[PDB]
Amino acid sequence: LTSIHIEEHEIDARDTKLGAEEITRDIPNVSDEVLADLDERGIVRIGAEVRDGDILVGKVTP
Amino acid sequence: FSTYATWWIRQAITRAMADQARTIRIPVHMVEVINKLGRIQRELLQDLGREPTPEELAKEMDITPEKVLEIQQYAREPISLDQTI
Repeated sequence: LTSIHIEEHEIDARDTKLGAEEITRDIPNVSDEVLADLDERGIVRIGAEVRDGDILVGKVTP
Repeated sequence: FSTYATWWIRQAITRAMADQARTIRIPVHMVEVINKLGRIQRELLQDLGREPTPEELAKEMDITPEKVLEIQQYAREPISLDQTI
C-alpha cells in the first residue's frame, strides 16, 4: 500500500522596480553545510533527499 | 474665452490627473511616459495586432529596455485585500 506523492514547487526571478531578482546558489548570511544539495547555478542536484528546511531553489532579491 | 481657457482647463485637469489619479505619486514628466506608453501600446496593438515587447517599446521611446521594465512596475495599479477570489 506504499504510494509515491510528488509536490511541485514553482519560483521565478521577476525584475522588480528595486533592481532585478536572480536564481543563484550564493546567499550572503547563510551557512556552507545548507548550501550543499545546490550546484554552482543554484538548483539542487537530481535525487538529493530533502529534510523540511532544505533549499530547493537558491533565489536572491535586491 | 473658450479658445483662450482651453489651455488652462486642459493643463489644470491633466496636472491634477498627473498626481491625484494614482494612489502612489508619480510626477507628470514621469507619468506622461506611462500614458504615451499606453497610447502607443494601444496603437501597436491596433496596427500590428499582437502585444509588442519591452525591447520594441524601448526602441519606440528611444530608451534603455531596463527602464520600460522599471516604468511598468510603477504602472501596476495596486490591488485590494477584501476581494472574492
